Amino acid sequence: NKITPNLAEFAFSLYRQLAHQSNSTNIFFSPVSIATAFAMLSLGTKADTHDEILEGLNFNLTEIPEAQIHEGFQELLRTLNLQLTTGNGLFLSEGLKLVDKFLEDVKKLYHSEAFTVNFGDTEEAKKQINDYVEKGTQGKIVDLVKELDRDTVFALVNYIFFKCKWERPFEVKDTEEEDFHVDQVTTVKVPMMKRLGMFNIQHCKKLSSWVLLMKYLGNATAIFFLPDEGKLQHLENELTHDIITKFLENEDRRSASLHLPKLSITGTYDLKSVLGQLGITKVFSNGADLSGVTEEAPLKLSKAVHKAVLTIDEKPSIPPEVKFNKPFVFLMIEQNTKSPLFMGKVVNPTQ
Repeated sequence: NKITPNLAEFAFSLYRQLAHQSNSTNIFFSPVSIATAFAMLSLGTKADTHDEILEGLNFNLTEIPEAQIHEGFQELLRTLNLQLTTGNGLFLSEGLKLVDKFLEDVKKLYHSEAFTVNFGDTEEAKKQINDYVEKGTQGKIVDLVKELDRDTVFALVNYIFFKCKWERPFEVKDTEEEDFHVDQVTTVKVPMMKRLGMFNIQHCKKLSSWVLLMKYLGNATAIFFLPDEGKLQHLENELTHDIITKFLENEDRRSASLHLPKLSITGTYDLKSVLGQLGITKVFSNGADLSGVTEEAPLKLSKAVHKAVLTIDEKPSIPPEVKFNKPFVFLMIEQNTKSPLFMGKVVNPTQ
């Protein structure tokens, strides 16, 4: 896909930014869902506001036409509907003369929903937004938005929930509690899945990590990066889209004793500050050019929140014993487009 190299580097730049909030916190987000949410938002923006959004998503505006950018997200969204739940909620103040052109493209191209709410009642508007998140995933995510500004007129919520089955399941009788070294001294107890068999697992000398690829029931592939002792940040700095491609084409099977933790992690992020570090600020300020959304009315994106939820469960010489019992990076790749559906780091499964 013409945007997959751009999405992959946006994913890594976003991950590197979140990893600079230090080590001991579980990172998990969907680069596809965030990039799709703001590419869709760009349809209502113009001038510098429009350019910052696409530049912040790692699109060189002097090298790729915007029609290809929105076409790139067109096919990527055409693929996603796998056991994946995703949606975008645009919440605008009641009494705003919305531009019908933007509302049609939001549903037609990105399958996103726009709502009218009374932000003059901050507590109730927050409840209305969280109910859409709660109902949209059938209770999976509750009370997403925790605060709202007093001057809010426009809020964007992007959610994604993933709990899918492996193609090759683990046997539940094997799952047992093991040690998870969060660092060299702390340790914690975690339910660990285990299986002996042939895996697409290899040890990479460049990354200094074990790399495991496992295929999903659907168009998804999970890549697990288990770093060597003291090589976690080395893993984070040497990750490129090219290395992901070299692993997805490699088809070397090999036997191992895999210990993979059963875990359920969630990620919550305020995109206003996180995407501000990538240069997307004008849309969050009073000078925003949102004339594509409402024509004769000033508008700005007061609140933008992302929430991603994951659930991992079961569903001839001496083989190596590869145990994911210490902090490790992982990456979910959409099989068709080779785009990163999810990326994150697991420092503590219990959290």
